[PDB]
Amino acid sequence: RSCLENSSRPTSTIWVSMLARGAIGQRIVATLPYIKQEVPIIIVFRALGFVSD
Amino acid sequence: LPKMMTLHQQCIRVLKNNIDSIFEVGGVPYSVLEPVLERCTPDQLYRIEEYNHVLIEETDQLWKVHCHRDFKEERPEEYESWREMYLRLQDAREQ
Amino acid sequence: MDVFLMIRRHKTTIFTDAKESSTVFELKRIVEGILKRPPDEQRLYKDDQLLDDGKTLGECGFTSQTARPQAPATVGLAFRADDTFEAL
Amino acid sequence: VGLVKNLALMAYISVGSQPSPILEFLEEWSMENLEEISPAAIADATKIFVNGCWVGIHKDPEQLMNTLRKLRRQMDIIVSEVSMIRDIREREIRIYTDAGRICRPLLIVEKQKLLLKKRHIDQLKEREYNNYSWQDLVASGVVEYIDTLEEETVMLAMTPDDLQEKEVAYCSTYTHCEI
Amino acid sequence: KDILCRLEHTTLRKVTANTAIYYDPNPQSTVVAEDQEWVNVYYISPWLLRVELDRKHMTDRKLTMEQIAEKINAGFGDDLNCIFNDDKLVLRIRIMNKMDDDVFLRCIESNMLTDMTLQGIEQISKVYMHLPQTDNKKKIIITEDGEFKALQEWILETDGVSLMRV
Amino acid sequence: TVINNWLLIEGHTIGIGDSIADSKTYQDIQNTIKKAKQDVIEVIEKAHNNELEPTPGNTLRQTFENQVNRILNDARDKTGSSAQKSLSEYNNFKSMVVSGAKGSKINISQVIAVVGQQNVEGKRIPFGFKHRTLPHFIKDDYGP
Amino acid sequence: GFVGIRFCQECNNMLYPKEDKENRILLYACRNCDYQQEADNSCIYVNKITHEVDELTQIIADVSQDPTLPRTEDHPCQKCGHKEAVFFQSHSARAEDAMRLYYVCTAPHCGHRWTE
Amino acid sequence: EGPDAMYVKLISSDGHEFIVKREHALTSGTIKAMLSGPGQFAENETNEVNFREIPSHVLSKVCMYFTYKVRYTNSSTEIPEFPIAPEIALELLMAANFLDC
Ligand SMILES: [Zn+2]
Ligand SMILES: [Zn+2]
Repeated sequence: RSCLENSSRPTSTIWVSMLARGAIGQRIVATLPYIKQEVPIIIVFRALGFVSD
Repeated sequence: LPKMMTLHQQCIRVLKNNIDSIFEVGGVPYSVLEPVLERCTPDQLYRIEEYNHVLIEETDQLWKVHCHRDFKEERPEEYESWREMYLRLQDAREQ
Repeated sequence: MDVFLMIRRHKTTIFTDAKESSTVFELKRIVEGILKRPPDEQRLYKDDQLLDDGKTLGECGFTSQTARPQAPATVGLAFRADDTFEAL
Repeated sequence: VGLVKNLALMAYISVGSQPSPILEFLEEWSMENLEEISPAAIADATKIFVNGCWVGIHKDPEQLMNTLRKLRRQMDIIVSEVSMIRDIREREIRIYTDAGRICRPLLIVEKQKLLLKKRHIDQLKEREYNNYSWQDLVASGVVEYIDTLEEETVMLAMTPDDLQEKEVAYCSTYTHCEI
Repeated sequence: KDILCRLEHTTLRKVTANTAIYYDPNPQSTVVAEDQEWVNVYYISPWLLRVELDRKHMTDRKLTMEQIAEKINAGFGDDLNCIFNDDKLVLRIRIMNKMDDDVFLRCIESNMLTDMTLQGIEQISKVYMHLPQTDNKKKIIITEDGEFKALQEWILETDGVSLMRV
Repeated sequence: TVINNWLLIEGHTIGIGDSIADSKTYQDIQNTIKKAKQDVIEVIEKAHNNELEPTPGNTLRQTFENQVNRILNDARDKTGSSAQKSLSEYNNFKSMVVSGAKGSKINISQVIAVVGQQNVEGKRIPFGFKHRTLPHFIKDDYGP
Repeated sequence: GFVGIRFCQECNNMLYPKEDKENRILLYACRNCDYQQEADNSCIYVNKITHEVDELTQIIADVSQDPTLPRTEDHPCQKCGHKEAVFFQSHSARAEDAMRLYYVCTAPHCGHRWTE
Repeated sequence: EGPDAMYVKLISSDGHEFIVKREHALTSGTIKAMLSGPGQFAENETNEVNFREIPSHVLSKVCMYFTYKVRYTNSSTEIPEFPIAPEIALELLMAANFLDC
C-alpha cells in the first residue's frame, strides 16, 4: 500500500502475486492501480526500461 | 555448574566474569592472562593497558581480534601495530 | 562427613580431616602425632560457641556447615593450658 | 470485542518526522545508493529501507546499527521516535519515521546492567528543583522508545532481577528492561 | 495396514524422490552413466525422463517398480516406453513418435506427478488406523452363553469420502 | 423457605482462607510443577537432538505438542488432585462444589494450585513475534 | 544436480534448450536473436521433491549477532574451537517435520555453522 | 613436617606458614617435581617447602583448595565451584603460576 511521504495523498496499492499450481508452471503477475487486468511482471519490468532478461 | 575446574580455570572464570575489577595486574605475564583478555572489549583493554603499561607490547595481536571485529574492511599499513591503528581509526570515526 | 577447621596459632596453622563426631582431644592426638605436641601444648580455644568439655565433635560450636570445603571456620590457639596464652 | 482497543499507560503513538536527516547521514556514512551499484553487490550486503523506501545497501550493518542507536540515544540527527529494525537473518535494515507507530519507553541494558543509575533517580527525586525531567532521562541515553517492529528484535528483561542473575540467567544478551 | 494401503490414495508424487530431464539420443551410451548396465541389458526420442524413487515410501506403501511400470503402460497405452531397474530406484521414460518433445515430456511429467494413481481411491487423502478402546465404535457380539461382548477390532478413518468404492 | 431460614443459623461464606492450602500441599504442588517442567525440558532435548520418534498419523511437531500437552495436563491434574485432597470439610469452595451449587474442581485447582496452560485456537500460545511468544523470551523457546 | 539459467551474449536474454540432429547433440539457443551455443550439461530440468534435507547453506553467520537467539557454551565450534555458539531451529516451511537444532559459532571471523 | 609423610609444611616468605595433608596436596603439579625431585624416598619427608612472595591468606586459599580439589575429584561429587574473592584472584593467579594447576 504505497503512499508518498511528506504529502497527504491516497495510498496506491500494487499486488505482485503468483498463480496457483492448478498450467505448465506458476507465474508471477502484477495488479497495478488503474489497470483492469493483471499484467505479467516481466512486461512491467520491460515497460520500466529493461528489455533484457 | 556441573563442571570441575582446576585453579587456572577457577581464577580465570571468576576474572572472566569481573574483568572490570582489574585495576593493576601486579606482575602477571600475559601468557597466564591470555584467556581473560580475549573475552574482553576494547575500552577495557585501553583501561588495562593505561594502568599496566608493561603489557602493551604483548597485547597487540589481541587487538587484531578487535580490529577485524570493528574495522573488518581494513588492514594495517607498515609501521602500524594493531593498538595504534585501532585508536587512530576509532578516534577518526568518532571525529 | 568432613570437618574443616584451620587450627590457627598465630603464624602456624594445622590442617585436619575428620568426621562429624570425634572426641575433641583426638584432635590434640593427631596434632601430637606429627607436631610432637603434649596435651598441655594443645589448649584448643572455644568456637564462636563455647568449647566441648564433653569431648566430642558433635557438640557445641560445630554444625554441619562448619565442615565446609568452600571456606572453613577458624579460631586462635594457645599452646599452654594454664600458664600463658601466647599470641604471635 | 477485540475490535475496539485502548492504549496502555506508557504507550505513545509516533507523530511523524522527515526522513531527510537520516537519509543524508546514511549517504555519507558509507551507504552506497541503489543508482550507483551493480546488482552483484546486493547479494552479500544489507538492504537499507527508510520509511519503506529501499535507498541503498551497506557492507557493515552491525556498526551501522550501533551508530544509529548511539545517535538516537543522545537525541542527535535521529529523533527519539524513529524506529530502526535490523532483520539480521534477511539482511535488511528498516528505518521508520512515519506517524502512527505505537511505541513505549524501555530502559536500556548494556552488558547485563541498567544504564539507569542512582544518580538519575536522585536527580529525578527533585524534579522541580534540578529541572531534571523525563526528557533529560531520554537525552541521557537511559530510556528509549521501542515500537512493535523494533520490539521483535529486542531482548527484554522483565525486571532487573533478570539482569542480576547467576550462571544460568536464561539469557546473557538482554538489550532492554521493562520499567 | 494392507487395507489402509489399498484405500489411501498414492500418486507418483508420494513415492518419487526426484525427476530429471536429460538429452540422451544414444541409450547405448547413457549420459547419466549410472544406468548404463541395465539399459544396455534392455538394448526412440532423444529426450529422457529419469525418475528416482525414495526407498522408504516405496517400501511402506508395499509398491514394486513393476506395478508402477504397468501403471504407466495402462495409463498411456504404449504412447511412450518406460524401462526400469534397481538393485536407487530408477525409471527411464521416452516418447516414441511445433510443440517440441521437451515441453510434451514436461507435460507428461506433470501428469506423472499429479494425475496418476498407483494404489488406493482418489478422493481419500489420508487413512487413520486405530484400535478403539471405547464401546462406541466396537463390534458388539452375542456369545454362545448369551452375553454382549465387546470385541476390539481395528477400524479406519478417512479424510475424504468415497463411500461406494470403500 | 425452610433451608433459607436454617441458613440464618448456620451461615455460609467464602473467604481467603478457603483459598489457602497446607504447607505440605504447597510443597507437593511445587514439586509436581518442577518435575513436569523437567519432563518438558527432557522432551525438548529429545526433539532437539532428533531422538523424538513421531507417532502414527502425526508429524514431529504435533507429536512434540501432544507429548508436552500430555505432561502439562498431567501436571495440572496432579496439582489439582493434591489441592482437593488438602481441603478440609469446613472448606467453602469444597462445600459449594460438592453441593453442586457453584464452581467445579477445576476452579478449586486454579484458585489453590495451578491455573494451567493457556490455549488459543486449541494450541499453546502462538509465536506472534519472530519465533517468540513475547520479547522477554529467547527464540524457539518451547518450554512451559 | 540443479540446472541454472544460461544467458545469451548478443542480447543477454534467456537461452532455451534445443537439439541438433545433424550433430545429434544438445544446444542452448537464444530465440530473440539468432545466437546458439553448445550445451555443457545434458540435464535440462530436475525435480527436487525430497532434496530439502539440507538447511545449513541458507543460514548466514550474521545471526551470531542476534541477541534474541539462545546461546550455549556446551557446543564448541569444530572449525575454530570457540566455546560459545548460538542455536536455533530451522525457519523454513520444511521445518514442520523437524525441530532439529542448527548451531552457529559466535566468534567473529569464523561464522562456522553445523548441526547437533 | 614430621618425616612420616601425611603432614607437609610449606612457607611463602610470610610468618603464617601452612602444613597440609600430602595426600590432599597430591593434585599439585610441582609436588611431582620439587618434592619428587631428582630422587624420591626421603626427599619428600623433609617438608621444608620454602616458596617466596605469596601473602598468607592467598596460599591459605590455595592449599584449602588443594584439600577441596583432592576430595572433590574422583569422589561422588563433581559439581561444586571455588569462591575466591575478586581482587586476591590476581595474586592467587600468580599461585596459578607456581603449582602447575
Ligand atoms: Zn540473444
Ligand atoms: Zn568457530
